[PDB]
Amino acid sequence: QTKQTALVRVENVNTREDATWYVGKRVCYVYHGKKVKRCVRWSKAPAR
Amino acid sequence: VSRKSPEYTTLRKSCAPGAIAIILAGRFRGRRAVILKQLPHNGPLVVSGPMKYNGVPIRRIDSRYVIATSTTVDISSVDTAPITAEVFQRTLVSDARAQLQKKIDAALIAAIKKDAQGKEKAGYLRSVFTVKPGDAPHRWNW
Amino acid sequence: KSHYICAGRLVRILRGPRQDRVGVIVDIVDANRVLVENPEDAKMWRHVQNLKNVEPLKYCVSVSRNCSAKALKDALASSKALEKYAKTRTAARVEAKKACAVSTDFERYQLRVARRSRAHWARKVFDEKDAKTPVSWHKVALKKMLKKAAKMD
Amino acid sequence: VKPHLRHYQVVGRESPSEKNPEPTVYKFEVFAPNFVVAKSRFWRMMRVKNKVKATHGDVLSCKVVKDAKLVARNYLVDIAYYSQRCGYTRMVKEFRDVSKTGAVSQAYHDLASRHRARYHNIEVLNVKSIPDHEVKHLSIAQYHAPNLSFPLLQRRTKATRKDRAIFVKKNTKRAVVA
RNA sequence: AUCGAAUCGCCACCUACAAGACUGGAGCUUGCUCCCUCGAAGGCGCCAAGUAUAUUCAUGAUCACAAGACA
RNA sequence: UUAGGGAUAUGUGGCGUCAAAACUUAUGGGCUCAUUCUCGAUACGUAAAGGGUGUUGGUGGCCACCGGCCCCGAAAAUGGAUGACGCUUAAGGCCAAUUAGUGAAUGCCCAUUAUUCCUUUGGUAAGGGCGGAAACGGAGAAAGUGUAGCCCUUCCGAUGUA
RNA sequence: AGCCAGAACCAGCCCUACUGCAUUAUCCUGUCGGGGGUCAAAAUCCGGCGGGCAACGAAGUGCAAGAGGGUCUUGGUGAAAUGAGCGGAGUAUUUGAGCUGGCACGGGCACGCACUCUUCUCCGUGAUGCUCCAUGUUGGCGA
Ligand SMILES: [Mg+2]
Ligand SMILES: [Mg+2]
Ligand SMILES: [Mg+2]
Ligand SMILES: [Mg+2]
Ligand code: NA
Repeated sequence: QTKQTALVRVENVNTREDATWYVGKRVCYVYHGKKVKRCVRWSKAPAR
Repeated sequence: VSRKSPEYTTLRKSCAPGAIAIILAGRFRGRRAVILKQLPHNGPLVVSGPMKYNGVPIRRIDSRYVIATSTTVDISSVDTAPITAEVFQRTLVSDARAQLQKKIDAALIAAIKKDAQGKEKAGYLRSVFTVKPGDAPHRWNW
Repeated sequence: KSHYICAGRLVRILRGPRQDRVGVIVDIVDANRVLVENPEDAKMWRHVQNLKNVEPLKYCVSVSRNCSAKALKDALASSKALEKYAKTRTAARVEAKKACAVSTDFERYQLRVARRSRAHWARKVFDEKDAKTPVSWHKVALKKMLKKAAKMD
Repeated sequence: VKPHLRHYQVVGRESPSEKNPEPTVYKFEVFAPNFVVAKSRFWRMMRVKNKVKATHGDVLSCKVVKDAKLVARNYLVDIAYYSQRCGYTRMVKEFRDVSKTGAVSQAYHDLASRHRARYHNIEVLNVKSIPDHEVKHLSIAQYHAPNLSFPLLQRRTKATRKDRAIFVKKNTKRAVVA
């Protein structure tokens, strides 16, 4: 395997023409750690 | 025409003033607003709710974080909003911006009411957009 | 009962570029293939269709095999099978599907409010009739408990 | 869908020489996937019947013969094929189709299935449409009956590619996954 | 009490059962005709408890885990 | 057929799961049912005569012969192998396609290969600059095999036991 | 301007857009006769002669010339931008298609060789710079 490229399967997208619509869109993987560390707007918005 | 001239733009034709847009990101994600104009030097768009309907004030926004639908409202408001209105010096609203908001929103509401299908357009502006289970946004017209 | 494959039978195309169009069988080649044409449609000139791609309908215009276009046009017109097909609910469902496929955000909003209005009025009517004849779980339980409450409490 | 073989006419001759200042011109009909294969078959026929090699020959013309209008007809196909054990064998078979190229493509697939015969081991002697009263096989004759009608049973119907699902509710059409 | 965390549709209308050579009901011409539920949708949910000139939203300042939360 | 790395496209081989690819493609055609090693299914590589109304077709005169798949013929030593599971409107065997009688060259996946971009190193390597122009953003500027390479630009090769 | 983001523009590269000419005849079409079959007549099929382009997607025949999307696959924000793309000047220039007046080509010319529609044209910045490096916009974080 080559780990620099990942493969993603999206609900209700079952066709190559469908998948072309998403070329260029942004993608996110959300998880959690063990401690609280720095984030965006750590000072402006302490609620985050 | 000249690229250095502030009048020079490259905005896609869908994002034209009076078009009704869906917010895709930020604090007001999912709301529908009305595109007022584009700032000079190929800058951001400026949109307003109006704030009575959905609570969206006058605000700058990148055209890449918007879906410009084909539904339009004819606008002929004063549109005296320059770059200086959104620049600040190095529940609380200044008494100038607070007045500008009213001056624009009254005219915008008059335009929507004067339009045919005014009631339907007002409800459309009040509604909220979301992605439901089973939805396929890549197959839709807008 | 079932609709046999025969000359003059009306069919609907299932898949492919001609999906959801109606034609008339003018000839049978073998167990797999037929010749189909519909003069009153733009893309339905005389062509070959595999029998796995068709849906036989309930109408048969009475014509002989390998008939002329002139003899099939008037036979269709006299049979009035197209005006009959346009009144079924499967035809209306096909037209609704096309209309839904070609639709704007404004029209989707309109449909949403129409369905919400229908649901609100339906639940109102149901509440009014359940007041007379108790059919909800809470009304059944209320009527079951009323007799007990009449005693003691 | 469409037949995989086209119909070609190839016209050729041997190059003139002091021995043969005016050679004979020959015409050839072949069914082939492209004109290069068609020319190969032509030169093989010339080599084995007229003792003319491709290295001393000219090809005057090479075209594709158009099909007629699509009409359901009976086609008689006279064909031959080779195998090591039996040798060379000649068959005459009737087919139902809408064009000459369609009938010949049918014949090639049929030979591949029932005798394991490949393209380059097959020669087509003739193919023509015959009337309804010369059909000998009843399995072909059954399609002339003017009252022919039958139902479609045991159908394997698939949904449109955009609407296919993996898991669906048992008595409904709702998709749960995909 | 540590504990901040990933997950982002709900239902006391789906949450009963069988068939796919065959399947709403009649005929007799058994593959056509006629009747009408027209034989290709679980119900809701997506911002006024409902289709109607009602109503606070900003300064969280142009993206950032939804700064929200289990309808 | 091989310098250290990206992108694009291919070869052999594949596209039910293991395992990337037809989320089990087609709006392609035939054929096949096999009950204790057992239908069959990637070459090189580890079963014959003779029989069979099992089924599908062909030649000549309801017959005689020749084919295709399948079945008998077919008997060893620990429990075990189409690689495993399984598959029979195949996920088998022969042929043929590329989204399908619509109307126009390439369905998809995978290399230390091919094209291209960046950097290194070495050449039977190929060019240019090196009398400080003047003034006063920054510094430098060596007539040179080999360096922290005098400085730029360019092209081609790069694996390896004794 | 240190770190981390987003958007815009320029050069390059890579993808998808936008496409005409030849060839059709074993073909298309109308009659006449045959042959066929039905409850009667049509068709599949064959031979006479009358016309011809199957021409909205008619061939799946041969050869083809016609700016939107990426670049966390590159470099940059004008510190010499060579541009049909940046600038100055006008409105014409000359490419094809139709239609026009010696030799070639075949037994007349389908239009080879020589002398109306359809498009944008001409001009410009050397290095007294041998080499290297220093130049945008909007937020987050860092007082
Ligand atoms: Mg969060
Ligand atoms: Mg896979
Ligand atoms: Mg070097
Ligand atoms: Mg070495
Ligand atoms: Na294997």
